Amino acid sequence: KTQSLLIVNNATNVVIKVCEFQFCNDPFLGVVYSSANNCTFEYVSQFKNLREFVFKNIDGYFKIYSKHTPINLVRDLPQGFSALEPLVDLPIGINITRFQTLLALHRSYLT
Amino acid sequence: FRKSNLKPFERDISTEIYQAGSTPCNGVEGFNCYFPLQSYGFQPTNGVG
Ligand SMILES: *[C@@H]1O[C@H](CO)[C@@H](O)[C@H](O)[C@H]1NC(C)=O
Ligand SMILES: *[C@@H]1O[C@H](CO)[C@@H](O)[C@H](O)[C@H]1NC(C)=O
Repeated sequence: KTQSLLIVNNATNVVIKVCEFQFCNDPFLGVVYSSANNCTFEYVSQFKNLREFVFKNIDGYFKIYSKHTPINLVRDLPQGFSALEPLVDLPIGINITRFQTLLALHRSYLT
Repeated sequence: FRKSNLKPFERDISTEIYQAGSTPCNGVEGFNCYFPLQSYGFQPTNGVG
């Protein structure tokens, strides 16, 4: 009943769509989601890891900042300083109050 | 008609019956419950305006 935003990686692409989707209750993708309606924007471009992101939404734009570093801890955040460079400035034009992340599961445990 | 005003550079494509009163209309068009997207009336013999 409202528009929504969607960002997917495949380890080869970024798929950004601002169509009017109908979502699941456990939306994931198996090791796997495409259904659109009235779609107004579409964008494509190209534990020892840490990747950090900042999302802002103001005056029609969606701002994303990013930085990634190699890390050698177990299950914490490090102590030092590291600044995040800007990534992209998507002109989506919507209202956002909630969000949810997507995972890669092996089987399709659709509940 | 709309509930609250718009942000700068925000668009709104909504097809839902807007309640102008207290009774809830769950997909019912009625009294104090109507359709927000009203059309225009452009005919060539209209005055400028
Ligand atoms: C990854 O998934 C997206 C959407 O599911 C698709 O558009 C893209 O081409 C995929 N990349 C592959 C299969 O390499
Ligand atoms: C999709 O949007 C167009 C205009 O934006 C509208 O004419 C159409 O009815 C919409 N589709 C629906 C509500 O299924």
